[PDB]
Amino acid sequence: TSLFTTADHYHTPLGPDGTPHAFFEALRDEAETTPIGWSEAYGGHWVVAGYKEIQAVIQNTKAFSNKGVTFPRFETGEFELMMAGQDDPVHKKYRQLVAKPFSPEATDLFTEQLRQSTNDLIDARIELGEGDAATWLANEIPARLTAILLGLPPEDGDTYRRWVWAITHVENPEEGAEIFAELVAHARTLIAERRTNPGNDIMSRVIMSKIDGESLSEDDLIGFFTILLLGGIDNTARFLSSVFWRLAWDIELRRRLIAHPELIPNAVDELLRFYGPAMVGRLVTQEVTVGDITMKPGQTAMLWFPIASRDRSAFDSPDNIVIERTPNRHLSLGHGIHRCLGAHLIRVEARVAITEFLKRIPEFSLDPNKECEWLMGQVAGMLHVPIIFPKGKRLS
Ligand code: HEM
Ligand SMILES: CC1(C)O[C@]2(C)CC[C@H]1CC2
Ligand SMILES: [Cl-]
Repeated sequence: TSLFTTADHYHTPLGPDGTPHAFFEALRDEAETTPIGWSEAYGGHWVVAGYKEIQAVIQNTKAFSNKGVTFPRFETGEFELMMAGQDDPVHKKYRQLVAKPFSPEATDLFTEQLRQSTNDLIDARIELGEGDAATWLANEIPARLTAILLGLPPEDGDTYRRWVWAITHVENPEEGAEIFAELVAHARTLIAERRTNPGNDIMSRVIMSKIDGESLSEDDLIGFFTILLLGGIDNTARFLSSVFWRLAWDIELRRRLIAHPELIPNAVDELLRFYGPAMVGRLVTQEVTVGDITMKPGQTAMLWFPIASRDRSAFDSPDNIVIERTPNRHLSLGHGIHRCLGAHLIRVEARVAITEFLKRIPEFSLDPNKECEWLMGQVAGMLHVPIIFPKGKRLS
């Protein structure tokens, strides 16, 4: 019996703690023998689980194309995910347009405003003694950030969340496509406004940009809007919700972060290794051999980062959250030419969120009368994390 045969990142067995980690640990064990295996799911595809096998695949851009970055393909109609869905040379030119606003110096500019935002969100319920850390905090922090990056109203998070649900999780394709079509309609109006009244945001930036002398098509612009919205509302919210869930029951990890705030950035990196939401696919475009296995053009390889992140040949004690772990070269943010554009920004965001939360609410736990829930998929993590805590005071 192999766990690869029915491996499916949208349908991962959950264990008693509520997470797929027991399943990930079992798959990791098997990957020591078979680091790449065939899955029967989605009509058949390769599941790449070993650390060095994922490295080999992801560096080999000649045989493995980012046209398969989402598998099954995300619902973005006729639009492509910019950067993430392209290969070089096209990929490099698009990414170059937004490197500056994602650079560490550019994104550090938001730290103090992320800190205020986190404290304001906390104020909303600190007096209540209860709340869903996902919906109340983890979702809202990146949504509000992302709205400001894109020059959108920050109070319309429920609209952006609905768009992201359509792209990734609605299963009736009619609803899926239709709601993505609503994103497109909003995106066009914003582009038209920024065209005439340009601002500081990243959208105005790409709208005014040029490649080889020429403006970006409206479709290219919509692709930029789309992938940026996905990074914030989806990946970051799921990551933070898993972190909040962990901090809720893991009283040992929590007291250490409270006592050693200087360890929080390194801890954020270890939490990324352990709770990294993401997997990505690659479309095989050339016959290629990786380890014992020969892949053919047209096949897809799914890079199961959470398994590689637990590889005993790449990490000592991989099943433990070791907050002082260095160098910690996990694959949660990718590697090589497609390496996460928002890497530094999420590190700031997580450091701020954790810092402020533990500062305001040092004592809290999972609500024993409400359920947690894990969202499965290409972006995976806690979706509901009901917590209780002693009633406290607003800063406002
Ligand atoms: C915890 C949060 C996040 C995680 C785990 C994550 C994960 C990843 C991964 C694994 C990749 C590599 C894709 C590949 O190899 O095909 C990637 C790329 C990318 N990410 Fe992130 N991401 C996060 C947040 C964000 C945010 C906040 C943004 C921007 C607002 C963002 C924007 C991008 C873009 C544009 C790419 C494509 C880069 C390229 O193709 O060169 N991500 N991300
Ligand atoms: C799943 C993953 C990693 O997140 C986004 C935002 C970046 C790359 C891919 C697809 C979209
Ligand atoms: Cl290690």
